[PDB]
Amino acid sequence: LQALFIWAILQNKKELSKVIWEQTKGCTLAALGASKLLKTLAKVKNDINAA
Amino acid sequence: GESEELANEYETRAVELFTECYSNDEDLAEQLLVYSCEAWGGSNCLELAVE
Repeated sequence: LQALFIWAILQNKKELSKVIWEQTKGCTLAALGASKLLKTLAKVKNDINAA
Repeated sequence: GESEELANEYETRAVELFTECYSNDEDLAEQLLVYSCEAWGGSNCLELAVE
């Protein structure tokens, strides 16, 4: 489930992510790891809309 | 006073429309920034923003 949460969270799906977040066991670890991945991918300079 | 208020209204309108045009597509919005309207006032969108 954490792998599918990474799948949905990378794609910027933003609403499938919460539905699958509610099913997860390690909830706060999932929220912190997703926050870290997205704060990294917000630094990529091309396609600033996705950023 | 009326012309100052109407100036603020249209500059807000230009900013808000161009951020939509850039958010939906980048390449065509950069096409828009450089065009001269076949002598609107004989100038450019970016040049009128500067002047």
